[PDB]
Amino acid sequence: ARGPKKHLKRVAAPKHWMLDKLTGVFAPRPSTGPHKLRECLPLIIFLRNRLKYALTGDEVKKICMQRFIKIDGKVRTDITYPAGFMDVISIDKTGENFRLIYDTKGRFAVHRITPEEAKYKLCKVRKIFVGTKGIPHLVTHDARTIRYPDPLIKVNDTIQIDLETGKITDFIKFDTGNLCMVTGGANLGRIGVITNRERHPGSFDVVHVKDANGNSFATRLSNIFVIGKGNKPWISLPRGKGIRLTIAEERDKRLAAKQSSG
Amino acid sequence: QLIKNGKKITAFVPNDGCLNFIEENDEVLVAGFGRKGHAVGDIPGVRFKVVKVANVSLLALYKGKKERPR
Amino acid sequence: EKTHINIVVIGHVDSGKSTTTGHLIYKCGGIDKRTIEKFEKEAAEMGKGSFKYAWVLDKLKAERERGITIDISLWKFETSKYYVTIIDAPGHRDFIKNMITGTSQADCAVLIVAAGVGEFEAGISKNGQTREHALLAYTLGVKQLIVGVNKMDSTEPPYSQKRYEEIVKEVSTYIKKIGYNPDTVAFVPISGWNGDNMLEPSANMPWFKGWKVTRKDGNASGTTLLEALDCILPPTRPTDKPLRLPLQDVYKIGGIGTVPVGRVETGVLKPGMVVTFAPVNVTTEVKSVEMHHEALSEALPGDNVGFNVKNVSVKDVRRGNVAGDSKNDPPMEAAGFTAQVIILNHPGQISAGYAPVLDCHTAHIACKFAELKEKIDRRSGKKLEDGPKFLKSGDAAIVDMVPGKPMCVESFSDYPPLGRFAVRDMRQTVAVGVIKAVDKK
Amino acid sequence: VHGSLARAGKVRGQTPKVAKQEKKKKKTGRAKRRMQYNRRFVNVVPTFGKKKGPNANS
Amino acid sequence: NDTVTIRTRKFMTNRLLQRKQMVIDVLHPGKATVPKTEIREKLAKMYKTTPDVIFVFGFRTHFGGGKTTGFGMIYDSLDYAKKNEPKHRLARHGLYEKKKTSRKQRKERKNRMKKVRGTAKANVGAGKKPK
Amino acid sequence: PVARSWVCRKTYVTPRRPFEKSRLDQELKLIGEYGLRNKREVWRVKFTLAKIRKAARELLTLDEKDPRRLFEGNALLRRLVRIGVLDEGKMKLDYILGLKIEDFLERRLQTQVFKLGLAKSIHHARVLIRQRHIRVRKQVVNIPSFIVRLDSQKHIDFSLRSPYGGGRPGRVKRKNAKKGQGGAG
RNA sequence: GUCUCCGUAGUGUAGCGGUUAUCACGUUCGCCUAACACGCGAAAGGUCCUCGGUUCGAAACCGGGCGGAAACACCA
RNA sequence: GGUGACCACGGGUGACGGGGAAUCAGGGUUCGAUUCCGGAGAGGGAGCCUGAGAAACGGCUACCACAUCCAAGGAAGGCAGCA
RNA sequence: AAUGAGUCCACUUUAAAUCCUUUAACGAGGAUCCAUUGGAGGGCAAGUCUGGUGCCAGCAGCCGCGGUAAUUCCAGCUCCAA
Ligand SMILES: [Mg+2]
Ligand SMILES: [Mg+2]
Ligand SMILES: [Mg+2]
Ligand SMILES: [Mg+2]
Ligand SMILES: [Mg+2]
Ligand SMILES: [Mg+2]
Ligand SMILES: [Mg+2]
Repeated sequence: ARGPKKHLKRVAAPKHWMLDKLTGVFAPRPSTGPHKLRECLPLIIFLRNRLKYALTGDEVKKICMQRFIKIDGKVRTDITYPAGFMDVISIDKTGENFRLIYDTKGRFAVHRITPEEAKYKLCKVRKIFVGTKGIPHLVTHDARTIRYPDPLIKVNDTIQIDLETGKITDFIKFDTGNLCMVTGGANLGRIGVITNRERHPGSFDVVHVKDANGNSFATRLSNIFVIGKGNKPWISLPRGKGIRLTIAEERDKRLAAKQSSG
Repeated sequence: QLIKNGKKITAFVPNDGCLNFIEENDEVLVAGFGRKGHAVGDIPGVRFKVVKVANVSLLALYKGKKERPR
Repeated sequence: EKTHINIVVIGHVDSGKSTTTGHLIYKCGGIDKRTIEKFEKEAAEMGKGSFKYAWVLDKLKAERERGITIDISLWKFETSKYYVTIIDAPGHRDFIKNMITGTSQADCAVLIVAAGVGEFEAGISKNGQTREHALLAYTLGVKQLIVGVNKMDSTEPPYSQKRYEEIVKEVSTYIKKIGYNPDTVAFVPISGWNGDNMLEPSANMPWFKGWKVTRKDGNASGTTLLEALDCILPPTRPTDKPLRLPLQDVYKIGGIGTVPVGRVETGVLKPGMVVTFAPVNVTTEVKSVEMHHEALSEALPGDNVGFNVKNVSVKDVRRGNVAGDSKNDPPMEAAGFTAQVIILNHPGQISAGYAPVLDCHTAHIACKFAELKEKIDRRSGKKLEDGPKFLKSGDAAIVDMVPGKPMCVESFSDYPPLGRFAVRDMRQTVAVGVIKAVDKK
Repeated sequence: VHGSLARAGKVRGQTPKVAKQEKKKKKTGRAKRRMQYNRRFVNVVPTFGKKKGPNANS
Repeated sequence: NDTVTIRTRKFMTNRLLQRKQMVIDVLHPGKATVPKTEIREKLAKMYKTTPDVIFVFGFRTHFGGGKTTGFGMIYDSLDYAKKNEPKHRLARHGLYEKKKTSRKQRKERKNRMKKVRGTAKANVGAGKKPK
Repeated sequence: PVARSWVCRKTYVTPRRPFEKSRLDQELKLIGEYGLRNKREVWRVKFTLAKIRKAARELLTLDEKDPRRLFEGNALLRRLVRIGVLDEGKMKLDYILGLKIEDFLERRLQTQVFKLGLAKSIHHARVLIRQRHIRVRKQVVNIPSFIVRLDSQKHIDFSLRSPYGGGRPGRVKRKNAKKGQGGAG
């Protein structure tokens, strides 16, 4: 190509978007933003396929342009704005708030939250550097950068960013024994406790995490988001508590649900 | 003589009275004669057979299902 | 809206046939002065400057270098009343087959004889072609025509009375003999090479006071060619009759493919239904239709149009084929046909097995007389006797013939523009007649 | 050429032309399968013949 | 009319488009597919509204007759219905007119107007002559 | 470019060698007994049984207690008992290999209506199903090869619009009635 | 469409305005063999591509049309 | 100096590469121009302006090959886009 | 007695249509509203039937058939395969 691409084929779209095949040839193609397009949920499919508030891209465009969609405390009129991980979606006209969190199957779930919980938001710091006049800076997992953080905050820690101010209220150090969530790879969406961290210089650090039920897995360091102090989460966990259960104990859960409902 | 590449071949005319449907300067379609460039049966050195003549099938002309283009 | 009329031009070799129509097309505004001067300069080198107006119709380079018309050709122009097109004739003993195609695709005609001494006498004679042309016009269906005498400028004295009268009376009595009405036909004196008496009355000759013409529809008075042709009879249109269309030619136009060209006789042709060509028996959807490089939504009868057809090649459809709608009755190949004929002149007797060439509309096919049924009196269709054994000139008979080559014909009782035919041999029209009964394959 | 093509189509020319008999239509599909199953699976013959074929020319 | 029944399901309301939308199924045991007009006022009686804000479409009938299923859309106000609803459904109810030329002709006019530069009267006269 | 799918597969496999008496006779016997149209719709059920047997053999090659083997074995046995070709108590991968295409052909709707007695013969059953007279639960089925599950076994019944359940007699019946009233006053 | 040439048994062609023949043949029949092979002798085979004209008469002299073999153009 | 019988280098390809497709005991043998990813090209080469991004061709310049109009002074082209 | 394949009203579909699914009214007794394509020596399921031809025409993937009594050509009838 002679320049950047601005189309996204329907079948080449990310799997977790859960887009079918027969509805179209193209995919939303999210605009550039705080999150990469591989792990973002554009508002068009969030409001058309996850909530069914809209039947068409035109209807979700009307909803967006009427300025009801507030993301992270700011109104976004972009139809294809990349929402991403744990950005608070706020609709004040219908009076509910959403937190965008992966489920046990590594897909963004429709997670409803109270306004007082929605007022804050967790972020994973991605780099800490000192800039001119000796001013410390902090770049989170979003594109959000802030000045003058707590000097105790190190790389790949978690910070509590209260909305409408953007400042830090609290933070969780990346330490052994802290509740985390996997934000990439096969274990995407699994909640557990940091148990071990082996570090390979010149390469990727591998962290071993054990969940509540005792199923211990591992993942790369860059795919980890600390979400709680020790074991109590600082956010509202979705249904299933991020406990991935295999198909063997999923099928009988389905059968028990059918028996109870029938 | 084939239209492409001008090569001259000999092609069998495969039924009882299908030679009379063939006159000079006809445009015939020729296919292989059965075994991949090898002669078949008692016909020496003949590896092709006529399927159509003047864009009408020899089978159609033999069964009388349609007529020569008069 | 405005009605379209086809006018053909018949005459002799070097009779001003193309010169006067070049003047006419320039003066009415078909071409421009720059183009006609370009024709003059092109004629200047090889000295055929007398035919710089003839080259408007003589589009062929062989036509230009030989000074004679080989094939018929078409032009369009708009008069003050309606829309007309014009076809030239070759005007030669050899190209009778070429000119009869144009005269067949005709609603009306004009006949040209040079007024000079030494040309009119050869023009109207046994070897003359004016007789043949006027005969074949009525034979093929030219109901009304006009006559314009040309090149009286070369007469001595130029533009005279008695020279005009001695020839208009001769042609009037000849067309009275053949069937035409001298009262109906208008007589126009024109000086072609000088370009006189087309738009305004030329004051060099005041002895001509204008013609008065009478006809069953009405009466008219004329002083110029335009005034003559602005009062012609509008022919009827067999729109209700199913589509029939002889094909004057077939072209391979770059970018659009095979376009047959012919004059719509019966029915209305519009892009959007399948048609069938009779002699070749091919079925094809029409893609577009067009007259004079201008698109038409419908092709009314009497329209000389080129129509574009799909998924066929130029070799499949040739000259003389007739097309018709497949949804209506499709025209198709005829094994034989019965005709009421009138033999005109033949040095010998006509018997069974005689194979002259029958020229019907656009097709020109040799037909072999299968047998003779009966002889017919010249008038009233009177039965004379059964099973003739020989035929002579000035006699009428019922003859059944089969064309050697495949040919589609129509009975005159059904398709009058297709039932007319002529018979040609030894460069004279041996027989003329119509078709009565046709069998189908 | 040796000149032996003139005999082309000789026998197909000399063959006398006998017309096809006009006969009743044959059932097709499931009915045909039913008929030919009934003919050769449900029938009893007391005659000898050592299981003679279906197109026996008796 | 004697035996025709509307049933609603997957009912929900969204203030974002100021409407209530659902998927409906109507049972016509021995009759053809019930006309959208008839569903309109029948559902209007069902929801105590008027049969001019009611919007239904997508009615496909199950094999063997009987049930047919479509998507029902009702608004709080006709101005909102005019505002956020497709023009083809508005034209189906007659509230919108699509009296306009062909796409081919529109492209022809655009390309011809490209040939005329700047000049207002010639740019507007570009499509006047070749109709 | 296009938004089609073109995901398709054949449902049958032709036999390896044609013109063998044993196979021809056995296939014709099944066709005649089950009222099948052609050899293709017995090759189809043969192919389905072949796929089932191949999956079962592949699962049996896996080690016992292997979770993939357990999960897919229970799923396959559940589907087999749902279609009813297998007994509910015979929940073993071994018993899948003991199945025959007669078990699958017996579960067709065409055979099911004949066994229930809604038709006087298997061919009468096939034509009755094709002419929209038989319904399952509430949906009418005009497919003879409709595999009948055990729960849908009891709900097979005449169609309500057919001239065997509700009213509305046939076109020839109504023509005969109008001829009767036109001939006899 | 125009122009140039050719068209006699089935192929190879003699031929005269007053006779279209043969030849290598091709075919058939006798001629020897179970079948052949070789070999001997006879017959058929023509609207002279077709149609007409000139002539007392034409295949041939001419006018066409047809088919084949060459060329030139022909763009609603 | 560097590379080569562990096949360099050269040549051929009826070679765009891959995900994949056919066949099907197991192992394999053929096919993948073709809707997804990546590359290349816009008649053949070549050189550029603009712009963040082009050696762009539904941008320009030149040559070659085809080819349109012309009042013969000039002018205008690029369907391996949809038809 | 039962149905469609067709005609065909309306609904439905759809940007607008079309098609499908609904549903009126016609619509089957050679139900002529007509199933074909290849074969019948063997391989390989199916005829030592009848009539022509007579090493000719032709068939035949391979063995092979045909020279006057052809299970193999050309046809009729009858069978076989899908
Ligand atoms: Mg290549
Ligand atoms: Mg590829
Ligand atoms: Mg690509
Ligand atoms: Mg490029
Ligand atoms: Mg820019
Ligand atoms: Mg370039
Ligand atoms: Mg036989």
